[PDB]
Amino acid sequence: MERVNVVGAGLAGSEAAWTLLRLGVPVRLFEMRPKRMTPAHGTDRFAEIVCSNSLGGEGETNAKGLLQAEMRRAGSLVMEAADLARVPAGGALAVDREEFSGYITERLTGHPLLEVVREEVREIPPGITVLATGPLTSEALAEALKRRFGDHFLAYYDAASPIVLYESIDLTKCFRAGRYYLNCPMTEEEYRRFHQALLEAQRHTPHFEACVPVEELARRGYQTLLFGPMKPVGLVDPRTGKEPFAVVQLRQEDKAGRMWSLVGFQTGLKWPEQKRLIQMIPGLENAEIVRYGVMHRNTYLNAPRLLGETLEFREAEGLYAAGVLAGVEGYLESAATGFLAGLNAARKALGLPPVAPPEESMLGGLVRYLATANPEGFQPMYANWGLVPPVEGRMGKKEKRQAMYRRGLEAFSAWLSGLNPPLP
Ligand SMILES: Cc1cc2nc3c(=O)[nH]c(=O)nc-3n(C[C@H](O)[C@H](O)[C@H](O)COP(=O)(O)OP(=O)(O)OC[C@H]3O[C@@H](n4cnc5c(N)ncnc54)[C@H](O)[C@@H]3O)c2cc1C
Ligand SMILES: N[C@@H](CCC(=O)N[C@@H](CS)C(=O)NCC(=O)O)C(=O)O
Ligand SMILES: [Mg+2]
Repeated sequence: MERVNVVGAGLAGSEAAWTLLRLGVPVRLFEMRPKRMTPAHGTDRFAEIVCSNSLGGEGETNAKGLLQAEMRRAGSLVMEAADLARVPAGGALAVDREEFSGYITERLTGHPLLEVVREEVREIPPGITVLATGPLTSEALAEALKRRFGDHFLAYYDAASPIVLYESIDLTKCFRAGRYYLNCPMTEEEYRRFHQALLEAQRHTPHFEACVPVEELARRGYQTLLFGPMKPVGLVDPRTGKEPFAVVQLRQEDKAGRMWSLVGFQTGLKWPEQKRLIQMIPGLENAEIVRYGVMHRNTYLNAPRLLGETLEFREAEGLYAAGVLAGVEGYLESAATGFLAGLNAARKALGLPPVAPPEESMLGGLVRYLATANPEGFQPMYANWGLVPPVEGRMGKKEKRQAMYRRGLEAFSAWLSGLNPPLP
């Protein structure tokens, strides 16, 4: 029988396959494990959880909590598995990893319309196909993607800097300018405090070579950051009429301008340390960090250059990407993009046009960011409140988040209800 190809049976591919199957579209699910393992995997199971067993905070104040709720409403297999494999984790949804992957593997393998092929896919399959090969996408397939779409549009590591919410910046301590960006000028004493704090800050341990984490630049000498990302070259501080001693620059990442990254602040610091350090920067004393910096091995595509919000390749009809390969980060985000890619692939198989959830929903905010974010040096994205529209008002952050949760979940549910054919 004719089948939609799903390449990779991780978080994204498992959900993509389930979505296709639910809509009555047969699937050919390729998985190279166990005979070819990635450096992080150890089993033959679909949707193996390779690290932490947390799927994110569940609260109505948590962006991941909204995405969890949306995925339940969608009938996600990953959420079913998580709900059944739930273990205690202080506010987070966390799972017994073996019960989680076991349930997913059983439900998929037992479906009459699923064929499993245990092989490494080395070339882009023809026909309707979802690619979901993850952060450790095999070398051969990565090479195939570079050949087809361009060497510069696939990355092997992320090197993300922190991103803050624009409204949380104190603009009285910044100036907008390009050399000769938002610029946060610093005095020599402020730089010295910041540099010293970087020397001692707690950092994660690796499991890049000209891309050096800022905390490591600090360790390589007092001058290093001043020659690098904190250089004031070509800038004039309107307050002094002179070149500032040092600056931190921020650049706009999203179309809406809610999300601004610290330029050149790639980092492997622990997240609480990043927050402490960031709030030492003039203008950022009360900054809300919506995406923390990270430095790791991570194969992914330039989503804004290559993908629509539908997760279909702009220049390859009926080809889709999901999961980390598509430019997201996180087990849940990967499953959720798998759902959407599978939905659109199923619709394609049925001769129907693709869909995408609304901007108010977390999944919608995420995929719309993938399609429209700044393409230059594009880095992966996880679920956060910067991705959806604000809730206007002067209520506190907790309340705004609760309002965003309710609004988003309702918007997502209405979107689901409008789908034809419906998810049964
Ligand atoms: C070391 C490490 C730790 C992580 N820790 C966390 C964490 O704590 N929390 C979190 O939310 N996320 C974590 N992730 C990030 C990410 O959310 C997970 O990697 C998540 O599983 C991504 O889902 P995915 O479906 O995109 O990829 P995966 O789940 O990795 O699935 C990809 C699948 O494709 C297969 N494959 C690859 N190439 C081919 C090929 N050419 N042919 C056939 N099959 C192929 C792989 O064997 C794999 O089964 C971690 C990732 C890594 C690498
Ligand atoms: N990860 C992508 C995007 C580019 C990238 O990661 N650049 C780094 C170089 S050190 C960067 O500046 N990170 C900090 C930031 O994005 O501001 C790539 O390998 O092509
Ligand atoms: Mg960046």
